[PDB]
Amino acid sequence: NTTSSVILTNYMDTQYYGEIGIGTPPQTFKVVFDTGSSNVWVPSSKCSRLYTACVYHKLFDASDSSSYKHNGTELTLRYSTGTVSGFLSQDIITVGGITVTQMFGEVTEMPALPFMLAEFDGVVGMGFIEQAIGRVTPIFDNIISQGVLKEDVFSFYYNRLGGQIVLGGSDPQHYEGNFHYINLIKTGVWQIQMKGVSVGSSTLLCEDGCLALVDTGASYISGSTSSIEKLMEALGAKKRLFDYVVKCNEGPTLPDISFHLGGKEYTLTSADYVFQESYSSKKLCTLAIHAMDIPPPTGPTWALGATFIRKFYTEFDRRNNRIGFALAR
Ligand SMILES: CCCCNC(=O)[C@H](C)C[C@H](O)[C@@H](N)C[C@@H](C)CNC(=O)c1ccccc1OCCCOC
Repeated sequence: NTTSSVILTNYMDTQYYGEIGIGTPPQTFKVVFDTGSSNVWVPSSKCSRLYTACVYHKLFDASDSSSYKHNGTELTLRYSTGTVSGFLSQDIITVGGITVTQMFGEVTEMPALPFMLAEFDGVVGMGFIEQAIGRVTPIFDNIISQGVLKEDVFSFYYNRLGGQIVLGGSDPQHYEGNFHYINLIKTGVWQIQMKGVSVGSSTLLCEDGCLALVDTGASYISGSTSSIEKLMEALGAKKRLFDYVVKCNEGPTLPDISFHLGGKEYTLTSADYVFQESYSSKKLCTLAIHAMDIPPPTGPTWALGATFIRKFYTEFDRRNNRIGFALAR
């Protein structure tokens, strides 16, 4: 009854990831600890060269590890941003301190957009067994089957060390006072119910309730293409191919937005959601909010990612199905 923790790296506020070690001797890999999926996956040595992705990433080759026993099931993972596909294997992942014998997919068809823009290599999901493709007991549920942790919970800090995950606890030197929690909606997904999105100080989006996937594996707040299309229109931002945008001098006047989450209002001012890489006019800055249409059944939902976890430290509490936000630091 212990509390370990993963130091995480921050790349440009859009990508936070960490280290695990698959295999004996350890084969390291950078991975994203994702609360919105539930598989572990690392590119394979079998990943044919044609995947511009696979050739440019660190990749697993069982060949070198005493403990790799194996199974060969094809599994196919349909993340909301692409698909990846490979078979799955057995061996040990040690995730920051804890070693466990895990099933992970070794991927192979691994599509360029977007895996070619990713500094990480794999993904370690931390969602419920309800969406483990292949219905395979997920890494968090194994740290807890050989249960060593203090509380069977974990929390994410994403810095503005790039950030940290704490297994079994909450480093209470990275937040200001007491998480307020929110019990779940479904069980099976880290999704909470959001009742009302506001800008300025009037509810403009989401008045008869909407859903919210809290997703550590996402860079920005995302919303369905309609709703973001109106969110931006009240912010006055402008579209430009990959993202809404507004010219850097107007930055500190774009109004604040407040996600009504559970009991209090999570307010994000423009310094929080705008990449003020220059307060000047003439260049025009990016907004950290994006349209994404997550498909049924998890979605259609807003998904609050890194733009949000960065202002609120987030504790995901398995034991009694609550997520709990507490102000940053
Ligand atoms: C079919 C199994 C998955 C079903 N669930 C889902 O698809 C979720 C709703 C979404 C999923 O959790 C995503 N969060 C997955 C995550 C790996 C998304 N990452 C990427 O798409 C990605 C790719 C390239 C570059 C960046 C990306 O995001 C990484 C952001 C990490 O910084 C925290």
